[PDB]
Amino acid sequence: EVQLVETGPGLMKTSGTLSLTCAVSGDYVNTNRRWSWVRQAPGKGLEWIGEVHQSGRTNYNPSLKSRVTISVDKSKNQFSLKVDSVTAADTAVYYCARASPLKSQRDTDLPRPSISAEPGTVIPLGSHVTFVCRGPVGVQTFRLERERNYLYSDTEDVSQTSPSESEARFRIDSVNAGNAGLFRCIYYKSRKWSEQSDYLELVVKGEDVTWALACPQGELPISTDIYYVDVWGNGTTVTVSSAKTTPPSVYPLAPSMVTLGCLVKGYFPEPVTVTWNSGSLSSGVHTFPAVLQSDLYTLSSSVTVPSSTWPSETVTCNVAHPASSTKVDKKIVPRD
Amino acid sequence: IRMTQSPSSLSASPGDKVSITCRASQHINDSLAWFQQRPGKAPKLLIYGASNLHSGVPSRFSGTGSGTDFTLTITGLQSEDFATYFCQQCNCFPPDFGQGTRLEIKRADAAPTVSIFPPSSEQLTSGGASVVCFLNNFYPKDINVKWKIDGSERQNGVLNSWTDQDSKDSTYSMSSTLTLTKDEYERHNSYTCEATHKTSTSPIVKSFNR
Ligand SMILES: *[C@@H]1O[C@H](CO)[C@@H](O)[C@H](O)[C@H]1NC(C)=O
Repeated sequence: EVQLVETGPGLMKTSGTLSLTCAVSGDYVNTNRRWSWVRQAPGKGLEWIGEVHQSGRTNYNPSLKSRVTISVDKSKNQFSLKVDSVTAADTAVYYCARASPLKSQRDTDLPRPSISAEPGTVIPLGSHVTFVCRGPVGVQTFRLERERNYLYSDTEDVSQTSPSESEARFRIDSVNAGNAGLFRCIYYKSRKWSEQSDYLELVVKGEDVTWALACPQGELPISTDIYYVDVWGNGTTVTVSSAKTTPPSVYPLAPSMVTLGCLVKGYFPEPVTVTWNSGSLSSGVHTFPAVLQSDLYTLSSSVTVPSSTWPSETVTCNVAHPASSTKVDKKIVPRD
Repeated sequence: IRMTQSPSSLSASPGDKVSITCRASQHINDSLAWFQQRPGKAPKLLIYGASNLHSGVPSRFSGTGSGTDFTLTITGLQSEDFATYFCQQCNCFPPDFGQGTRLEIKRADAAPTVSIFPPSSEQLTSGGASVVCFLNNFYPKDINVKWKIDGSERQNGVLNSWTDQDSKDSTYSMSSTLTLTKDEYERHNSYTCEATHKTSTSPIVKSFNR
């Protein structure tokens, strides 16, 4: 089975550069996949960070693109993420993921081919572009075709890339206005021609400030295939703070059933482990999520016991802070 | 392209048939995926291409839609189905997620158990004074907390904390802390913690003097 493992720090100093790596198992990174990163703040939803394509091409969420760098190392079967000038706002659980061109199996003998463009579909004047036609294994000829002038180009330079797929590449060294248009793929296999692929628009952008354009402006697709995240890593929690290691201050909380508690104030960093009577009391406990009290953490933990057991028997809260290597016990004594 | 999921929260019980909506700001054909996220866990792909079930997902999960409106239907709910659900557009860059819909367990209404605690003698003999209040095991989620010092409302120095739906009794809990100096705390007598919740017209008041 396919596994993705995140690696990196837990803590990152404010205005620093966060560095994460994803180790891929049961697959090859050098395949038709989009190796991606997603992040989730402590109480928020999911935010798409960016992705890296087989061609080495990168796409990043505009919200934060300037601070983003996604790379891939085929030799080590891994991909990485670097984040510059990190602030408290960059606090989250970071996930590495695999995006795949999933297909509901409709055809098996001659499946409908796919058309892609590298580096993209919006090419500057005079620059190059390559179309990649994808089909099943055993194709003898691939054909690229133009809509407006209905010109075509055939190739027998076919190469197997996976146990199920095969491909051909068509390069235009220097694009002009008359090269822009709609392009498709069709292949010949076993005395038969396939169904033609979907069209893919190629635009050649002008060399001036005034140049401007079913996706948004310039947000033209680069493939007829839709990529979907089908595998997620379990995630790595990253905390961005200029704070120092600080052990907690443990304060007791005294008032048929009775609720007692403990206040765990001013520590850095999360987590803390709170137990009651060394785990013997567990059925009625509530430990609350920590809040940020001026760059230090604070939490409370409540315990509910019968009135017959307290103050007649001792109730103690056990507070452990692994980071500072501290382990404290606090007895709950009554008030008048 | 903005994705708008509705409702933000839905309450149901096991065995029930439910439906979640996802709306796109522009036509996106059938290029929509559904993800499932259980508390404490990593996401999981359920549905791709609006209507296609990913390999190994139960037939209870059904996805439907084209263009701008997309629906997720779970018929005959099981305990493991109470989770957060996100929809995602995958046609245009950036392929942005919806804000999520949390599916929670609809249990019987339950009032909060309110407890107030004065500063500890150890915290005080160090210059600090935190007044802690607990609002435990209440249903539904919607609750309002208020602090009163000598009959006067107080908002400054108040820090609140909410637990997720309890995995055992399906209730919710909340902790509110009013923090001040030993000097400031020693100038007043009456400290109140007031809880307003669906289960009562009159708020629950818990006080201490000195
Ligand atoms: C990921 O989380 C699941 C929890 O269901 C666990 O089974 C798995 O071992 C974890 N670790 C890895 C490396 O996937």
